[PDB]
Amino acid sequence: KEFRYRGYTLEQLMNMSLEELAKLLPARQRRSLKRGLTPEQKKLLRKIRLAKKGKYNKPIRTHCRDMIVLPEMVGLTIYVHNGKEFVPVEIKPEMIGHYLGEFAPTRKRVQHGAPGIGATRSSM
Amino acid sequence: DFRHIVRVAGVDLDGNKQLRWALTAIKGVGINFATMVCRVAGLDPFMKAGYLTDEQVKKIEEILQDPVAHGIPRWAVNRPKDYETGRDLHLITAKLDMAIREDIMRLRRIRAYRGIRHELGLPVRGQRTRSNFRRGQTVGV
RNA sequence: AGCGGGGUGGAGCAGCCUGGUAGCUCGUCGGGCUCAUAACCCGAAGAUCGUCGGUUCAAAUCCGGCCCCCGCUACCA
RNA sequence: AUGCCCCGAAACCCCCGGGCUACACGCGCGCUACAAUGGGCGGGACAAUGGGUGCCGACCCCGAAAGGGGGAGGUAAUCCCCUAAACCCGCCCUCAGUUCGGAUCGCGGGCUGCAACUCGCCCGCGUGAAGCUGGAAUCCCUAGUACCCGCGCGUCAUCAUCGCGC
Ligand code: MET
Ligand SMILES: [Mg+2]
Ligand SMILES: [Mg+2]
Ligand SMILES: [Mg+2]
Ligand SMILES: [Mg+2]
Ligand SMILES: [Mg+2]
Repeated sequence: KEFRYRGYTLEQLMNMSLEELAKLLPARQRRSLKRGLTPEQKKLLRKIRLAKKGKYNKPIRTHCRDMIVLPEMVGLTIYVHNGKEFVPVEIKPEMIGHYLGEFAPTRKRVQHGAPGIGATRSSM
Repeated sequence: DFRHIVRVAGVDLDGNKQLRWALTAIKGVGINFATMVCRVAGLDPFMKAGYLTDEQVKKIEEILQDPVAHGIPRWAVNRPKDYETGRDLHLITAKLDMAIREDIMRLRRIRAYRGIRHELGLPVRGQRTRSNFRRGQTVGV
């Protein structure tokens, strides 16, 4: 019942170089990592590593909806902007390889009301 | 010799069809993969399925168990780079169905966007929904 | 309590005597035609048949007891 | 371009993230089909208009494909895009929701870009929805015209079921 990503445990994924990890992700993530990180993602990664070291005991909030979830981010809680607010996301091991924005929906679910005037030919 | 019904891997096959088309009744085997397995097994793809012998059926099922080990390219299987073991696998029947169900369940557990779309029964791959994809009854004004 | 009658889409009848769709008018929803509304034309939803059995290859109704309803009469505590 | 009225430390000027892409439903214009006046596999034929230096790229090598690494010539009647499809020949299927149809979904591989989840395009294997010719109504067209078949340019870093042309 333990977690394995390609036959590797979480600890094995922890002790992997960034280039080595990219060979296990899908094509899109591998290309994105091969081209390097944007400066904003660099700042976010610095904050995450600082929090892991035992410092920065504050909520982590970000605008970087296109950041790829990495194995070293497992166990934290991140607040991703959805357009008007930061929603909390609890990172689980099975989230490796996905963008952050996948967990912060931007639109509200639709519940339809009664059709109005002009909705049909006879109602105009 | 001729048998009007032949059972392969738990599926009954027509005996009057060509082998390449007879094998497509198995869920998880298309026309191309069937031709590949027929050529690997050293059988004429155009032979009637009703002339098979027991050893040939055994060979075909063995090939279907582990196709990669028998010379089929790694890019022709229907589940390469498995999520758990990391190997290249080919699945048929029930195992295929439960693998797909497990993938969708994994998507749903983490509350990903595609998981919500699967739950609500809405298009997943970015289609527009204002005009088409209508399945219901007209509402009156 | 006795006698007679029938229960058929949301409404009103065919449908049983002569067995082969559950059919006919109104109604609800949608579309046509017109610059537009009314009139007019078209399509769809809606009664698995109100329970069992006998008949029949085939009916509900042909018949039978049950479900309740309707009408007339009897009925002096 | 411009009169009047308004805002004039915001209704002006920048940056980040969202939306214009939502979805019980009504409608317009189209594409793909409902198969033999066909589907698949191998082989054989014949164009025109246009465009190219922030670009078109022959030719060689690697890869199953999408693609990748070098790179002649071209500021162009000189080099390149550029050996079209419908059509013809041979074999399989024989009236069936099928060897018809290819919507929907799973896994994997790529390109453009500062960025691909919301929300891009391409490739391999798998899966296999409605649809068996369409009521009342209603549209276009008189000759190289209508029908059928592909191609070029515009938009354009990437993206054509569109517009204008051949
Ligand atoms: C009237 O006669 C009366 N007493 C009859 C019986 S009452 C239950
Ligand atoms: Mg009217
Ligand atoms: Mg729009
Ligand atoms: Mg086909
Ligand atoms: Mg996307
Ligand atoms: Mg047919």
